[PDB]
Amino acid sequence: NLNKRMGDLRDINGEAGAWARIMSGTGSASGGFSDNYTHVQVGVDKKHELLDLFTGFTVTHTDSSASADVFSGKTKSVGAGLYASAMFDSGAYIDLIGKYVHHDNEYTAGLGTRDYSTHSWYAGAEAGYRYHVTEDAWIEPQAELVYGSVSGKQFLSMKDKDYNPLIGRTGVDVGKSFSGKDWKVTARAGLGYQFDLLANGETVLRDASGEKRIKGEKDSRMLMSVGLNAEIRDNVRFGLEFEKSAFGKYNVDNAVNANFRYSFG
Repeated sequence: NLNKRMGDLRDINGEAGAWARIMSGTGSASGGFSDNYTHVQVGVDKKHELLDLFTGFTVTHTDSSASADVFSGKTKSVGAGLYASAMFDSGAYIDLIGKYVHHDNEYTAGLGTRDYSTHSWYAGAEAGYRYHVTEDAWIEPQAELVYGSVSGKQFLSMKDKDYNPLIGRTGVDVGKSFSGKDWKVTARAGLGYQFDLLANGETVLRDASGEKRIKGEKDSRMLMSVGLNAEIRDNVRFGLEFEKSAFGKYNVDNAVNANFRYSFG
């Protein structure tokens, strides 16, 4: 999610950029499963013209816990990744990101509390298009597809089990702005649908990793979100979002996301 990882990127003056995100959240699936997590991230990039092509590196850290009827667990996770965000002046945008995540990994509880480690590769694409009804108000249909190569664990003892999540999203966001000569603030809200297909699949164990959160390999949610894009003078932007989902086998019950962007050059 480009807006959630980063912000509003439109018409940033200044070729350099640094940023930082925090996402806290909580969700729940079946068999008494529920999780909570705090995800902290940071990144740096260089904006190009031609066409606003932001391109950078990012590092992530995720403290995560989870509990079912069969276990409690915890997972500390660390990640890195490259991104390219194309903000067209026509209103269209494309966002490409590729990241690696390393989870290590506590599960309890046969017998034993079990310390172990897993990882994943993820490649993401997002395309969208902001159409302005008025200068104050716009509508933005969005689509994003994420494909991954997780090597996690299956089931006593834990043999490894590799699988390929495919997660798809389509939705629309609408926003209206308010502005001085310094400050800009865009209230926004969105609806959408999200699906994931966990290829191979049914036998992957559910831990505190945030990976498989479900029984089986298919799930579908309705996405609801509401948030702000703040804009202060020429360098500093920040943007908050609150999310929630419904009708899924797994469901986000709460989630907060803040961005913060110091843009310079």
